[PDB]
Amino acid sequence: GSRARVYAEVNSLRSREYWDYEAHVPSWGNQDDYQLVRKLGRGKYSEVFEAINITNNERVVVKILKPVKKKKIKREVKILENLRGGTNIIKLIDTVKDPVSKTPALVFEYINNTDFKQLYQILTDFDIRFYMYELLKALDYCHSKGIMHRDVKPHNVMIDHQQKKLRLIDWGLAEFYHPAQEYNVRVASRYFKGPELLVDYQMYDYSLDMWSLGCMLASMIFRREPFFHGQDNYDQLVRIAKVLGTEELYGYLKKYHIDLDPHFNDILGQHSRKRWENFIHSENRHLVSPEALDLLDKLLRYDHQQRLTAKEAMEHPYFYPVV
Amino acid sequence: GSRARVYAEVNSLRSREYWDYEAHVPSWGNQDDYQLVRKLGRGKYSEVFEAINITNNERVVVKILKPVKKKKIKREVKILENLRGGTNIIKLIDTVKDPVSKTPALVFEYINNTDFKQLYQILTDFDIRFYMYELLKALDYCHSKGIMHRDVKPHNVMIDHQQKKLRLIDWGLAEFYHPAQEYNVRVASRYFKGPELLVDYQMYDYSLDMWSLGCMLASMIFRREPFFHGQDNYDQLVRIAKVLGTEELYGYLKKYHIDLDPHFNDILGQHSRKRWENFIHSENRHLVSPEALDLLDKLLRYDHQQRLTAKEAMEHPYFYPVVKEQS
Ligand SMILES: Nc1nc2c(ncn2[C@@H]2O[C@H](COP(=O)(O)OP(=O)(O)NP(=O)(O)O)[C@@H](O)[C@H]2O)c(=O)[nH]1
Ligand SMILES: [Mg+2]
Ligand SMILES: [Mg+2]
Ligand SMILES: [Mg+2]
Repeated sequence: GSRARVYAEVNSLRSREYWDYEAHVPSWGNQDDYQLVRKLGRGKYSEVFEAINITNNERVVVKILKPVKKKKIKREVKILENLRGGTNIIKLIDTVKDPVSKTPALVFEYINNTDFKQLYQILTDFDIRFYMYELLKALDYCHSKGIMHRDVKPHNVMIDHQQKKLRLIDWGLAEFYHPAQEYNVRVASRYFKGPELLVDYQMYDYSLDMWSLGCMLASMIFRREPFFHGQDNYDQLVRIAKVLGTEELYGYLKKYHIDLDPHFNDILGQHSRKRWENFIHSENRHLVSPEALDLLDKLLRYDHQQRLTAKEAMEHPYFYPVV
Repeated sequence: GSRARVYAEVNSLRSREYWDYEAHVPSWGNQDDYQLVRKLGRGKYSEVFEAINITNNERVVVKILKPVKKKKIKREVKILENLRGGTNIIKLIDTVKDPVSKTPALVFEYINNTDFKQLYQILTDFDIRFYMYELLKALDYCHSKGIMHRDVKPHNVMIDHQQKKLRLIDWGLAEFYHPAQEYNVRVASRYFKGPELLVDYQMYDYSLDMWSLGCMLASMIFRREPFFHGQDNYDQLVRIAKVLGTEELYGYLKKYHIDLDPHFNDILGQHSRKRWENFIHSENRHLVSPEALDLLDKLLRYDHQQRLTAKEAMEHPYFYPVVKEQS
């Protein structure tokens, strides 16, 4: 088995109503209070609009939830309510339904995001440190609140680059951490899935988010986006092993008594561990530093229990200029 | 427009007589060489008998072609001849007739089939992997020979479960693929019709057969047979949309400039894309694996161009247990 090194017991120390989301009962308002002005984006679970609340003329975001089970809606809503006011966590403002279709929708505060494909190519070293530190504040907060995000990726991190403002959004895959609990491995986007998910290890914890955050750090400093570009869920593990090494993979499997599906033995091959300096070239040298590589090496580890916690990462020398 | 991602130009690179089935000229022998031991079944243009060839004692199957337009007889014969020797394709032994009645018939190798209704209730995980891989060999072969089967379904897959033998049979609807050609959407059997057929998209290709093979895989691992059980061609699409989702369907229609029959507006509704894990329960858990669902997800897709090819499917980890034992 395995347990989180930090915040393991926090949910058991809280009232049951805090984490018993199935018992939560949203109050569904009328979406006709909201004028849908502009399509801001979309995801696997919703279409997202810039909206105006017609009663107070406040600009907001309305995420219309594609059909889905009520237990999943209760989970996302309760998590958002528990995290309301947390540093750099998107604020849930309202839960509404269209009066005719009855389709549910979540109303959030509005952030003027710059699309990451365009933003990431103009970031400086200092900018990357700044935004990674802001994202870490959000993750340490939710982890301290007993919640794993489970879908950390650039599309779920909103950044207003002119106001230096960041919000971690899209808590639809988030889940409460309880020690010993076995979780669904079908979470996160392929490129950001931790090795624990790709080898079907279900007793994971907040450290899954730190893998995803290291994936983002690597893409930002090295400019290879996504950094681990698997062609499918099996090749995803291969892409990781070609960097971290195969002997190190087997050591992790052995430690947690994980049986790797036999099909993997051929496609994995044998790969030495690579020095992170190997990914530096003329197009990214001005974003890479020894301190960035040290932090990266301590996040992208097979063993989830040895990865830095969010708070440990925040104390790393890479962030001294932004503390 | 649309084109097959593989084997698109193959027929143009062959002699015209390869695909110009209209000009094919069969050689019709005497059916008196074959004794008829038992009628096994019958289709729309057929009457099928387990038989023995008197000149060599070999057991065979005699399919008496009912009177159809001669052009469609030449198509099936010419396709069967081109696929002779192909892996897991039923072998055409001869083309025979009666001296005075002129009724044509085809002679095939015999297969001691177990009806899929009994068989599928006793297959193991490895057995499904094994038989689906053998069928993929037949589909990759025929696709590589420029041919779409267009009627893949359990009834046209013969499995000898004792000698572990599989043959893809009934080629009367198969056609030759030529890029840009628009084909009749009235092919396949309702439960195995790809979305392209149900929405009248005629510029389809070999990927049609891959939809049909995903339908078979789904029914074998989940034990919901047929997996998509429509009561007619309209409801067939509704059954698919209840699984793959409606916004996914409209994106596909929008990509290929497909406009729906107005009747669909009242029956399709709104459905989210379902996770394949939703279909697992205690009666099929022993046949489902993460690898099985990964492969299924990549076969049952609206966009025919995005489905895996036969060769791609053969490389999937779901078949790793099958590829290594055959080595
Ligand atoms: N400009 C702006 N865009 C937003 C805001 N919130 C969400 N979006 C856009 O709409 C996208 C979808 O929002 P999200 O909460 O992730 O919905 P989802 O269906 O859960 N997406 P996923 O597939 O990742 O699960 C986001 O990636 C983003 O581009 C916002 O506050 N401001
Ligand atoms: Mg998202
Ligand atoms: Mg989401
Ligand atoms: Mg038939």
